[PDB]
Amino acid sequence: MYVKLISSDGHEFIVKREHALTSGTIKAMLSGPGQFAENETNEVNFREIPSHVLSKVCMYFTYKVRYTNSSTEIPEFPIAPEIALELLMAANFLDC
Amino acid sequence: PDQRSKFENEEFFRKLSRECEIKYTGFRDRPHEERQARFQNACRDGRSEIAFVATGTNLSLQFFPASWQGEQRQTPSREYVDLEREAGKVYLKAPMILNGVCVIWKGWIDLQRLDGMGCLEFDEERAQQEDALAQQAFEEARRRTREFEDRDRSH
Amino acid sequence: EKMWIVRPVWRVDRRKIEQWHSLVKYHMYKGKKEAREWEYVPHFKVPWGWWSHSEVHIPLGNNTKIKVTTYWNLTTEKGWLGTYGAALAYIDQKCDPPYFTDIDPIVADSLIHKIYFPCFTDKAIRQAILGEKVLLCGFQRGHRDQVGTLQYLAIQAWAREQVKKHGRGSQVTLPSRVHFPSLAYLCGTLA
Amino acid sequence: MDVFLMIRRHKTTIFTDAKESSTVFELKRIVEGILKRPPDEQRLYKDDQLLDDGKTLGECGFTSQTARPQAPATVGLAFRADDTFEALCIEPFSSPPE
Repeated sequence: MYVKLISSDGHEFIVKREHALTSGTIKAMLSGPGQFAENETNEVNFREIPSHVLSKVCMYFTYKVRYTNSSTEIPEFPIAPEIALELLMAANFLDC
Repeated sequence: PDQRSKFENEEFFRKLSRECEIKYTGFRDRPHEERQARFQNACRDGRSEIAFVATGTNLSLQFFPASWQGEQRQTPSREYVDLEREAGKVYLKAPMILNGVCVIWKGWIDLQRLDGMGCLEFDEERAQQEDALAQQAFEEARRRTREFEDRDRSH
Repeated sequence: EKMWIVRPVWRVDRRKIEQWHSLVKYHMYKGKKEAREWEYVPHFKVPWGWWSHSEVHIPLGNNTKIKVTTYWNLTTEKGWLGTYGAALAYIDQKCDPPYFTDIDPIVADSLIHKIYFPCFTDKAIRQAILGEKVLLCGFQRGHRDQVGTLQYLAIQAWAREQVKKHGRGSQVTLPSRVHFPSLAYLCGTLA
Repeated sequence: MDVFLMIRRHKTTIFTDAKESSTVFELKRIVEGILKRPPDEQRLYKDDQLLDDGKTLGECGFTSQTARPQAPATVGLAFRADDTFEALCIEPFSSPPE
């Protein structure tokens, strides 16, 4: 199953549902007892996250899913300085 | 035990592969005929050490005479190094706990070339034998995060 | 009739052990005493071992410690001198026979950084966003066993720019020129 | 091996993966399951070149080293309008002022 993530400027990012569960914020929107139709929600609009940041975030999902149990060389995650601060805002707003 | 799953992946303990080629490093500058005698006498001599290096790394399985060296929880055995089984070869056995994963290492060295091979094996008995199930408390501390837990101080 | 004991041992240059011991002794006694709770055992007074050079005991949480054993006078490689080596252990003493496990260095560094060297604080993210000061986690070697949260990677990539740039600003204060003891450095033929 | 791709069309972006020696036509099948259009109605593009349905992903230039989770490779998508193709168009991301 795939879920859909809309950025602040309207860009649509479709990632695997299992990967999007990395974010703590996204997890509470997509999983739970089902009282609020979380297990039937497959689309999330982020007014808070621009597209160039949300694109980095979605890579981070697929990056954390592969190199999580492999004790092989964990590859460096490129974070350009211009995006550096802005990406921490999205990561704090999402993770945990 | 969840340790069996952590064995399935490749190179769970760094620099060590599930199968690997080993050499007898030692007296690298001396002639080969002298090395074959140095390694053969070392396995037989009563207070001699033999070590084998995994090729491409600086990681080594060090075999010690029990009467001259000890360790916290390592238990001496007489059959970990066996020569007189097969003429021209020497087999090796090494039980140890690597990253909370109980393993058994088995390998051999050719007496004329001083080269060999070996691979790891799972020891599900030692996992049951290890008490208090602190190996699952160990794995907890390995997955913990400290990056934002300390409380700031402004003075 | 000859019995053997086997333990995983990294083969390291003697120059590396001198560098590690000098760093451990500095941070327990003369520095800001970051490793003040560490314990150094000289070649004597160690439980008897021909090849035993020294032990370093780094206590952890819940009556647990890491033991770093250095070995000397190992099988010669070239010339006539004995080789040196290091072995890494995690020791849990709460159970009936102590729990003992050999660990690769990147794990040991990650376990040590849980408790000892300075990291990003509780308010680290808030202060960074608004322009306030913040400790920089001087021990980047610690965040290397497990793949870190995106909050860490973003703020650590952000620190590399505050250390790379003198004001042309200077929001956060620089790291110290005296490294911290790293087992990955001690056991690594890095270069 | 594993290749990590960004199938991009207009403002739509699909983060997915496939084997390095896998056909292009099967990739259109992954697109059909997500965006609900038969493969006969879609062109897949790598860089500035139309892709053959039979060619493997590795042959087209998607090696495990170029397409990685931290920096995926971009794959164009066209979604032919009914009775006629349309030009390839990939709207860019937002730029960060810094």
